Amino acid sequence: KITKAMEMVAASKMRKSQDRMAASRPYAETMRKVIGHLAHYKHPYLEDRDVKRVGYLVVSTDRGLCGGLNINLFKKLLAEMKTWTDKGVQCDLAMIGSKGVSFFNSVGGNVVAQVTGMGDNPSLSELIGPVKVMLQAYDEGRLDKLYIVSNKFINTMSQVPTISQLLPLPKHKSWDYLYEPDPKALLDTLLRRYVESQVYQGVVENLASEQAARMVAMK
Amino acid sequence: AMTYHLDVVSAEQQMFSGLVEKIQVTGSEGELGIYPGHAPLLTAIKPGMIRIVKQHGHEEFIYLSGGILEVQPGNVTVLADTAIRGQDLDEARAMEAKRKAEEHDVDYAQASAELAKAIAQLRVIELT
Repeated sequence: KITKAMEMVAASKMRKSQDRMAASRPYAETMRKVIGHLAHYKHPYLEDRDVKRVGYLVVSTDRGLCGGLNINLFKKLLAEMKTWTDKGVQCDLAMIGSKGVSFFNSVGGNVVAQVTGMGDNPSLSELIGPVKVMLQAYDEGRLDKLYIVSNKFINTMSQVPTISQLLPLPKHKSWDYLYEPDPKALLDTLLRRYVESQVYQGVVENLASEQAARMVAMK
Repeated sequence: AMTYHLDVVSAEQQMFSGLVEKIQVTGSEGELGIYPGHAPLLTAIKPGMIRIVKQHGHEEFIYLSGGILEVQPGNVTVLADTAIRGQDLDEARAMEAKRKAEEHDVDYAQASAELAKAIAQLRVIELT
């Protein structure tokens, strides 16, 4: 009766996180297709260049009692950072979530920006700033890669630590758009919105992972 | 003619989906009245209300913080911002993210040790 209650409370939160995940897809997928249309002057985000410094948007939870959700992700990220720094490539970190902020303040790491305390209610608006710092550094030649580090949600018992490349970006219609003002300006904005979107999706998925992990820890 | 499918969505949610006779929205270069058959178009819109004349004449208004309007054969999609976007506003948000991190390289060996320890403690919890 108490474990059943425990499960009802968790299921209610999980359904909320699952709805957020699902509600976030249309915007990202439509954007990706429009970008495809326009990408087909090459925008910096669409081409590889010599890699001198790399950037990571890291998603950690704000709360404990989630088993090794953060631990396993941090482990995977440190392994990758070292292979870069071993080669003389500097790493900048944009930290999302309290646990991540405390872990890196402790072990060192260049945290150039952060946002914590979103909990069960993350939002795009709270991610604009953190993301902006990294996009600008890329625009300025200060980053040559930008990755998202987070947990992919599978099911209430399976989550996968993941590092994906956001920058640079990873048959055709017979018609073309009338572009107001022009395609260049538009493409630049869509690419920024798309990356922001992917970071948001990474965050909500991590949260879905967190809640699942916590119910398991609550056991 | 008569109607086309409209989707209004933000990065966070699905705001509207359904057949409409037309929409009215303020574009970056001017007012826009999109009817069925309008040619393909891609433009930013300004913060403000979007007026939607749904199928069967029913009018509906939705306030948008701004975003992108995409018109293609058949479907029209408003990709709305969840907050008013702009260089200064975005930058203001970036400053805060930076200041928060500046309020307070990388010892890989210590990091591993700390994680190994944390893992150990979980194992104890597991074994109760």
